[PDB]
Amino acid sequence: EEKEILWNEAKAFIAACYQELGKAAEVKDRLADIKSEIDLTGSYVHTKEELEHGAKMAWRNSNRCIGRLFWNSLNVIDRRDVRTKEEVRDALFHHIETATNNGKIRPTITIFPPEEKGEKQVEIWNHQLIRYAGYESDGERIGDPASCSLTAACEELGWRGERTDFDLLPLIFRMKGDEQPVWYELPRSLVIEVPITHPDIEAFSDLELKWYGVPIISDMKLEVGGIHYNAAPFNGWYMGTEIGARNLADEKRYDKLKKVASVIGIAADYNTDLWKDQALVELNKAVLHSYKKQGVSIVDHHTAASQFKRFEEQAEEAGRKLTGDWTWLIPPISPAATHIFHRSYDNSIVKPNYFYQDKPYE
Amino acid sequence: EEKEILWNEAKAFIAACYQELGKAAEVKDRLADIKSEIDLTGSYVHTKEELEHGAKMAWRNSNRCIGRLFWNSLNVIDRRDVRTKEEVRDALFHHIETATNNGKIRPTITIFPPEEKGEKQVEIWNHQLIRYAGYESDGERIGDPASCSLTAACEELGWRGERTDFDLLPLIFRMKGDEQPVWYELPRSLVIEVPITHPDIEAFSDLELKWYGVPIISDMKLEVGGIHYNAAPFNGWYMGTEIGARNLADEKRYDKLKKVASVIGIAADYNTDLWKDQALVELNKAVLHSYKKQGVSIVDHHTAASQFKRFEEQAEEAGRKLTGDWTWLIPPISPAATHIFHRSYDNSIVKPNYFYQDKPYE
Ligand code: HEM
Ligand code: HEM
Ligand SMILES: CCN(CCc1cccc(F)c1)Cc1cccc(NC(=N)c2cccs2)c1
Ligand SMILES: CCN(CCc1cccc(F)c1)Cc1cccc(NC(=N)c2cccs2)c1
Ligand SMILES: C[C@H](O)[C@H](O)[C@H]1CNc2nc(N)[nH]c(=O)c2N1
Ligand SMILES: C[C@H](O)[C@H](O)[C@H]1CNc2nc(N)[nH]c(=O)c2N1
Ligand SMILES: [Cl-]
Ligand SMILES: [Cl-]
Repeated sequence: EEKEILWNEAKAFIAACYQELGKAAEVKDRLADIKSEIDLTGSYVHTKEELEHGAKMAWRNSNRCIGRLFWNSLNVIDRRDVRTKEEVRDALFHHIETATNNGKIRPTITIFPPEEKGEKQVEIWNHQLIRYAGYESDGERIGDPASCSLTAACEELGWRGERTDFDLLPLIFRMKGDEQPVWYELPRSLVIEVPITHPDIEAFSDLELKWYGVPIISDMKLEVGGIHYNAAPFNGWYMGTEIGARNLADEKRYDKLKKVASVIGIAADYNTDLWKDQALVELNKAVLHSYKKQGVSIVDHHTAASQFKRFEEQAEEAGRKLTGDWTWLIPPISPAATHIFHRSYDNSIVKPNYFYQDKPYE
Repeated sequence: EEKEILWNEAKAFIAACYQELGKAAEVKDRLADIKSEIDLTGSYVHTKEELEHGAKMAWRNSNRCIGRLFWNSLNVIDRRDVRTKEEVRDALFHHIETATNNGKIRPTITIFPPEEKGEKQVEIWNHQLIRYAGYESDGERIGDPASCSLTAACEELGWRGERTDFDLLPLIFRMKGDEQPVWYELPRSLVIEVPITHPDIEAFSDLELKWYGVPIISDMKLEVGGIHYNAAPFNGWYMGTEIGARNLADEKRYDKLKKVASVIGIAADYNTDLWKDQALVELNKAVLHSYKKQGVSIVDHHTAASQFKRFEEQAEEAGRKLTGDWTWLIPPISPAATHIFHRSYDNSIVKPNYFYQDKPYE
């Protein structure tokens, strides 16, 4: 059943990919090559072209992603050659540097060897390559609660955080054949961070908020023609609401709205004053302002939705079915001010795609 | 098949209703009565208790409604006795007066005779009993575009609007046996309207915005134990976002955000300034402030979501399955600031319930 699922996914992916690449005549012979390679080895190896286009298709098919207009410009780095933990570390460090690009963020994915027997070659423990630690002691919370369990697992491995609200977690990953992951502190020269200030309200800096420049998701599986690349970190740039309306605002995250209300000079006493809404808007204005001022890429939710509308128009004109998850595509502030809120989307799963996988800790 | 659908719905409703009313022992004999009444007449007549509880259950089962905590206090007015158009008019006028209650809004439903052969006895054309007209001429828009087609149909019947942005549509409805609906101008003494002012920004009144106090939906079918009450207008009070974030804000409605930005003193030039978001928050603050100042009931979306959380807790403790439509329950501003955004809901249809029906015009 395994070779069979693999062969079926392979046939479908190659046909579609080669059709998109104008290589339809090559499908028959490539599929023959593949079928015998599966017969003899139990798997097959993608060409560089397939791997690159596969990763781009996978982004294009990500139902929850508002940023998909730019799917065809994904920078794909092929690291299927790595064998050692130093090589993995250096490839992750490199991804950070080249994706960051001095603030002008380049959407990039680095692809490591794929699972074999469902056996991982490289197992990345981080949720994102750059993220902040979280702690709970004396019922007192420090840092990012979403990082609590991974932070605890790193401290089990001999790492120790400074317990600021913004400790950078080390890279942490396990190699096939090793019982424990290794961890490596991030060089600070590689990590751009943005202090959050407000364009008009000077007191806003009293909150001492900041966030990191580049979100690099490192715990999803890329699936392409039946091959499972469980280790394939990827980044875009942030949409400002992700930081201003969720990471810094959620009660179960940094929970800053009451403090925001206070520095912007409004009472946080009555639901009918809409103080949370007002605090949310000023915090989100500050986030966009701060990234722009530092020369770090970011997009506001209005511009992002306009780009997404173009993606829809592009799909239609290319004759491709559009799929989407309305509940994730609407931004968490003023969603009815975007066109997204007012239409519906088919939430069917199309492959290639990025998928959740079980955490190796907790 | 018709008597069969009716009998099946009847059995289910009576059992459930009598169980809730502590009258389980009466179900067997009531169902016998019903079965022969259906045999002999093709239908059956609800007792006053069934009709009242049926309407309350229908509200409780409305997946899209955030205001359901208060389902058991619905005021049910039984007007199954009406036979004449004057009687219908006077019952609609009465509903407006008693629901409005001098500003302290009472959730009320008036129930007219139900369909017989699928033949309507009373056919109400209005979407709400109180709503504003809409016009399009010279490509120039006046009033509420959502009312354009009904406005055109009323003007076909000899009504003429003044073409202000807030013309009250007449009541318009058709009686069984009549080829055309009749229309009746609303007495202005019955209609509370609220001028929109802002608690801090004096210039806000320059926009000359207002809205009506009481939303009274008059075009949905109430279905209870297989009986189709196509004419059964009902009201609650407004949640402020319905007015401030949609009716007055949508581009296809009153489209006021640019004007709002202007009177609150912000530029409406750059997406990254989040001027639409900021305008939305100030407009919504003004709406809540204005209703409160006039002594007309209204609820903000934070309080409404807290009430809805109680409805969920109440369902669970009563052992009732909860159903809901996440896409409609989230408010259109700051939805991630409510608990609703962060959980999921079963969108199954349970009866009794309120349903859309085809418009008799257009
Ligand atoms: C270029 C700028 C990009 C922007 C502005 C953007 C925007 C977003 C946003 C706002 C989300 C929702 C995240 C959340 O609420 O937690 C998202 C989800 C997602 N994006 Fe994108 N994205 C971009 C690029 C990319 C790239 C390069 C990929 C992969 C190649 C990608 C794949 C995804 C996936 C898989 C999700 C869903 C994550 C999940 O289900 O948890 N995106 N995107
Ligand atoms: C008491 C105060 C109430 C509040 C604050 C409230 C709130 C709301 C809101 C905000 C909506 C969404 C409307 C839209 O976006 O167009 C809604 C939908 C709805 N409500 Fe309520 N509601 C209340 C009372 C009632 C009552 C008394 C009934 C009937 C007995 C009712 C039945 C419904 C139904 C059927 C819908 C869905 C309409 C549709 O699908 O188009 N509600 N409610
Ligand atoms: C933690 C919140 N987001 C994912 C939600 C999640 C993740 C892991 C486990 C969960 F249960 C839920 C993170 C995320 C995912 C995808 C995109 C983004 N935002 C971005 N702009 C990008 C990150 C990488 C490419 S684009 C954030
Ligand atoms: C026109 C927008 N709303 C319904 C959407 C709709 C209506 C008719 C046809 C459509 F295609 C779509 C109106 C509505 C419906 C239900 C409740 C409310 N708001 C209220 N607070 C109440 C009105 C009546 C009881 S509560 C508004
Ligand atoms: C239950 C609900 O679907 C869930 O909490 C979602 C809602 N939509 C979302 N949308 C985005 N973009 N990100 C999120 O974390 C969530 N949370
Ligand atoms: C397509 C989408 O589901 C639709 O436009 C909805 C979204 N959620 C909504 N929710 C409410 N309460 N009211 C609405 O009119 C809408 N519009
Ligand atoms: Cl994030
Ligand atoms: Cl309305």
